[PDB]
Amino acid sequence: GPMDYYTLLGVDKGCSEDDLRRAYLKLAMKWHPDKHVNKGSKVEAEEKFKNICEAYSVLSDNEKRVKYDL
Repeated sequence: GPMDYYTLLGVDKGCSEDDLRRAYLKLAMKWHPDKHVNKGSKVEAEEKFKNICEAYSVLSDNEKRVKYDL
């Protein structure tokens, strides 16, 4: 299973959908492929960006979020 999605995004389990979006934008920008494409951090960032997008894709969906919380 995944490392916890909330912790990855730096949010608490009871945060709002807008909190999730703000955290996603901040962290996705940190690891954005357009920043890392010519650096040795390309691989690190690819993995982190992927996991950030996965965390947001689950937690931003009301039903998938409640299922994750079970």
